[PDB]
Amino acid sequence: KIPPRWLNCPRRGQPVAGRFLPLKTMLGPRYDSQVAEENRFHPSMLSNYLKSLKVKMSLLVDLTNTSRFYDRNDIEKEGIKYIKLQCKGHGECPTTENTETFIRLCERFPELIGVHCTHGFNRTGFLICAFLVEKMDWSIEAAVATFAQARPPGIYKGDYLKELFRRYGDIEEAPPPPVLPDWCFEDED
Ligand SMILES: [Mg+2]
Repeated sequence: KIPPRWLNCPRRGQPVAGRFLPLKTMLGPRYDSQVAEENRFHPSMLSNYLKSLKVKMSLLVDLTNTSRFYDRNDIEKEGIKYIKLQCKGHGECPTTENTETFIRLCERFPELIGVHCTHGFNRTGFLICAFLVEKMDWSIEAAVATFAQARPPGIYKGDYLKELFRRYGDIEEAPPPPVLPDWCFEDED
């Protein structure tokens, strides 16, 4: 079954720090019977969009911990490096080891780096913000606020925002999660 709350979720955010492109997961043709034409997001749609702008993606980081959504060969056949980066499960935010893995990988790679989880907000924003602070010397306040504007409403799990502030700023200054837009729950019933 297609993931819940995916049909209404924007396919991509604006690029962050001129380097990262936040995305929801693509869904290959295997799901076309569950997804109307106007809502599809096959891997070909992403590479065709980049080609239309004469932009290359150097690497696509998949944070979903699954191979059921789409075929990684649809990305690699276009010359984009593909990495499946396993993140801590059980709803927990990425560990320090996961953030180090992410940083080690992205620092080797102008071209964009695509980053996606299932929906493109929490694991995706967490790792992008961690990279911006540890490698690009941004403040965590700036990283979180920029991700929220680029991919609204940004990270929305309160524990993720608190853990970023614990690692990189003052935990007492962590913002509460944003109020969510009405599209988030259109499919609940
Ligand atoms: Mg195919």
